[PDB]
Amino acid sequence: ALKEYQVVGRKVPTEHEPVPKLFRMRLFAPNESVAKSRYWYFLKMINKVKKATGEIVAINEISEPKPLKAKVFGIWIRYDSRSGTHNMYKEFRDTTRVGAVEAMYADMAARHRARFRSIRILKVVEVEKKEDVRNYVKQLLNPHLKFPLPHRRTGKKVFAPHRPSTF
Amino acid sequence: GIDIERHHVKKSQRSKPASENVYLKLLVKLYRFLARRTDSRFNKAILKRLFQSKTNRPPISISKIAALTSRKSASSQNKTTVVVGTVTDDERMLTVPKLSIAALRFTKSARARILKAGGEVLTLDQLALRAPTGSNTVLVRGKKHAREAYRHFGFGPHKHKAPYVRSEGRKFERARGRRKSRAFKV
Amino acid sequence: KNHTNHNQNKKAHRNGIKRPQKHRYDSLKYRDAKFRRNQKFANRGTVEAIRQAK
Amino acid sequence: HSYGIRARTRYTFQRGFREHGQIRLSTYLKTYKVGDIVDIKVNGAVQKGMPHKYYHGKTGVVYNVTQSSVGVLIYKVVGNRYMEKRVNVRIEHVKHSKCRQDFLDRVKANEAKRKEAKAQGKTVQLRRQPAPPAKAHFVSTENNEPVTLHPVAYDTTI
Amino acid sequence: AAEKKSARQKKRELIAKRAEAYEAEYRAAEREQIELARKARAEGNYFVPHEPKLIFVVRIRGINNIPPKARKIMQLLRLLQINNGIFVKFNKAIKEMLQVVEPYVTYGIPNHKTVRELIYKRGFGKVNKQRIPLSDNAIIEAALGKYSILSVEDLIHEIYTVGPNFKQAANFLWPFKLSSPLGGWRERKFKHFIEGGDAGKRDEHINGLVQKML
RNA sequence: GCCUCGUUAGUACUAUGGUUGGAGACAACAUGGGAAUCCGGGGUGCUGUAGGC
RNA sequence: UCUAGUGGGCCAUUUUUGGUAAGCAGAACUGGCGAUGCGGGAUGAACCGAACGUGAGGUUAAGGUGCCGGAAUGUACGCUCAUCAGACACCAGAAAAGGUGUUAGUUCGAACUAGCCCUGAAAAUGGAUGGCGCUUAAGCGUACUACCCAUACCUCACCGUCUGGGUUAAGAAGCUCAGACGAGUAGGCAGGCGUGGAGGUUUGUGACGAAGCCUUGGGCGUGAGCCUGGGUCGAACAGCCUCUAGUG
RNA sequence: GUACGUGAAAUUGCUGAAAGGGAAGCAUUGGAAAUCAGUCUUACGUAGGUCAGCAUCAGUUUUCGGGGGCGGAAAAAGAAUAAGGGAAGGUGGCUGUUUAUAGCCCUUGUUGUAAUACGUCCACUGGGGACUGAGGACUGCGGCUUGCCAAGGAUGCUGACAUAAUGGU
Repeated sequence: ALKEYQVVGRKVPTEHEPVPKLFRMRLFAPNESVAKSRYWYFLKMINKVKKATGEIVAINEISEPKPLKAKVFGIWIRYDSRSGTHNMYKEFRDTTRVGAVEAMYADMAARHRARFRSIRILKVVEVEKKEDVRNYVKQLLNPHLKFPLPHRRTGKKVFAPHRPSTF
Repeated sequence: GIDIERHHVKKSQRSKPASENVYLKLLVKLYRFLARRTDSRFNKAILKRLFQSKTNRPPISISKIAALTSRKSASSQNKTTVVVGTVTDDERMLTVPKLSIAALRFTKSARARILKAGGEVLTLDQLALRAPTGSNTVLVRGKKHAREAYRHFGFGPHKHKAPYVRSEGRKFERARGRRKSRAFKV
Repeated sequence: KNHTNHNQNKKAHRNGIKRPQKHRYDSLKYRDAKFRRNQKFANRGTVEAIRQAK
Repeated sequence: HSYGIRARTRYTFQRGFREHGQIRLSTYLKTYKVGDIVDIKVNGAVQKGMPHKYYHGKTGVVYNVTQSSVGVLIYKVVGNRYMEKRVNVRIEHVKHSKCRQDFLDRVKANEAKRKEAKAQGKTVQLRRQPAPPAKAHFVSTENNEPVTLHPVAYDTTI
Repeated sequence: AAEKKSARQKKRELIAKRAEAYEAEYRAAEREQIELARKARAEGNYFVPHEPKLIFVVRIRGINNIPPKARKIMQLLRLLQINNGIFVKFNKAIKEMLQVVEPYVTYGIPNHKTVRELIYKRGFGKVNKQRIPLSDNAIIEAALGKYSILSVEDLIHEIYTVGPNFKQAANFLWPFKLSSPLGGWRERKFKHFIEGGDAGKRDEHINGLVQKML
């Protein structure tokens, strides 16, 4: 169960840098500890800050403003493979950014055998215009959507007396 | 599983005398009670020295007791001397001063000289009556390393200890490794 | 196997790498001879002068 | 193997780059007393009085002083014990330990603080303490608004 | 007869009022952090909370296949056994000790409930080098009374707030002998807490683990 | 040329960790430590004793 | 201070040398096996977890929960169809390059790029994801719960060892209180059991059955052992304190 | 009974019992069958054999439920109700449009000190099950009101059988 965290931090002030800059990141992590770890992971690759010489100035858990509204999310990711030369854009339709990232992680692991360590999320954006939207996502956006219920295997109830109807 | 250095660690101590002397055990039994019913370090040390063995209880001498009790400042006065061991005579001193000694054993010469010249000889139980807490008592020890074994302990290169040799002479561990004329001296 | 140093550090630390006992006074012998000679005379006068003062 | 005195001393007894030539004379103008804690750094130019390569970088206490050398006592691990090694090392291969001088300076300061504390009737804690966790503090955002960062897309620089 | 009961009746109330004062201090500190955070949110700035001075460390690994340096440090931490817990005063020296033995122990920030129930249910004192349970205030007074620590609540206050006598209080407390966690560990126990394991620093998550072991 | 600061760069490298990935080569991640060249800016002796002016 | 055994090692992590390579030879650091059971990896000396007194209860580790087999034929999202698929680290082995196989991506229909499958792939008794079997899996990748259980952890009882504290009112060599702890080859030490003979002792047992022997009888001790009922038997034997040895 | 005191084991025959689908032996747990001791019966209402059931407690532990404090964007939402904005995967209407004969999205106000979820805490509380009962006059630390107490380790109320029932071999 991932969570979106706003992580704001800065390096500790020094004589060379009396007023260091505050940097903020939106990143998805199961808990605040991993969120701070990923923040230092991204800040370390870019802007010469350790965990030791820096500090987390703010931690916040962001919830979905509209968790009951269906939305389309376009996610840009960096994918590291056995070759490791990859950028991807994928689209997922659901009601929250957290769920879209979770569905992205499951889909990315299923289709490319990519792990949480291999994937870094470039950006998650809400696509509002239908024209801006993946073919499968568009054809879910079809106004006249209707389809039959897919198979769903329907206490212990072994040794049923009658053959199932399954329809 | 526990990360402990050593398990069930007895250190070194003796809890009772290895001697099967009935009278020594009677004295030990007295000083067991005295040590644990008084706060006297004297009684505890007497109990420990009763447990000690013959090599750990060297004999003390009349003159050594006189020497230690007549040390300028001293203030040994009439304070009783206590030694857990044998008091041997010293023939070399021709006059024995008036002394009071409590000891396990007095040699016949030492006891006669002490009584003939001045003071008194006491046993450790009589000391337990006069000074049950060991107050105003000069506790003394014999020279532990005056024993012949220590003349040999620690022998080695450039240690100046006595080698174990069957005879003394020019033929007995004196040539090679003992002088520069035969190879080296070690 | 002709040589190895595998179990040796373990054997060392079982009784520990023990340090020699520290003594306040080290031999003035085994030092410089001229200093040793004068320190004998300096010590001899010091103990006598302490005795005289006492 | 060869087991000479200066075996495998090519880099440790070598004089530093652009540091060759003549030894500075503040080395000879220094005074050493018994009890001084000194470092050994074998100067390769002076071959007389060179301690063995083990003692390069080793720190010990002075025990003897001669006309041109210093006796340094060093504890060397030999099997399962430290053994006292008394090397007669020339003063060129010797320098005073700044750690000892820092300690003596700290001792003088501590006595000074104790005297002023006694005079004022106060108690001063003279023990050093390790670095504590940071205190609670406010961080102002005025003219320092946070900049939201995203990981950069992968690209082939070369 | 009644002289003793009156004098101890006085002593017991001294314990009661100090316990009341300590609880008031806990409530005030908790409120102040909340209000300071609320002020920062309202004014748009950021309030960095005080970093923890107190750390609880649980030894999660057994006593087999350990390097000498980690084995030495855990011995210095008095973590001789698996599932053993200790309170630590957190500073620079301790931080780099826990860094070395991080693959072998987990640690975090204890809360008031964790400290209280650890000392109440698993509280044993080191009385004459013996593991004596803290079932009476006389036991704590006879050992820590020279530091004005007379009661269980005084010991809890010293441990929680890291008082001037924290070393004596911590060394008085026997290393807590915690049970196996009810509900289990994570799937893999010897990864770091960050990568899905249970070893390493876990910050506020040590409290749930301790309540699993209590 | 040399000396210093920044850049290089939290880069290369590295201690620890995994029943991580990969046939392997090797790589990623976790808790830590952390360079060097190129390049750009600044600098081009300071000071002690005894004296003379 | 005195002395034993040892002075054939081996494996793994990582670094590294000789070597075509090797279950090869050689080293460095640490951990192990040797000397070590237990849980797990079907099976294995060093792999994983955990190191062991006798037990009761609880809970976990590693690893697992279709059946063999204790434990969800659980949850969520996909991928895969294999004309001899795949199925868990070490590990008991396969590569380049392709495949109108298919699922997703990248950039201007074309190329690439990945994940799985197939091809490349090929032996000799009949047989091995351990087996049975398994295809919206009981295969693979990810996520989340519940569950199962080690001699590990926790509480408790008991044994022993060690340590600490009491005890002149209690074979004081006794009694009593508390805490920690418990693997082991070579080896060291300690306390005990058994055998023949000697001194002392017990108003000791014995032809109304000693010793010995047989026993699907009973009893004691962690054990070496000891006692006893019944049967046989016919001349001697034992307890305790010490001495001794051709003593198991 | 001279093949002669005692007469062991290996091994052998007979008898009784039992077991057995390509070894056997062993360990652990219980069943079955055979076998057997202890205990009891008494002693002084009192106490007493074996085995069960329940209650009230103590230790340990597991599993469900309720109530409350507090924290976050002083949750996000949402509902209801006032402004304005935008539109569609375009409804009534007429492919195109802007709430009408469906509605939706965005912002603000309000109802609001909203609720819930989550987190955390309660020296707040209700159940169910399991194992254990070490110690043996008095002391101690506490609560109550001197007595009492769930407070320095199980007692109480009963029943069945007194049996091979428990237990052992």
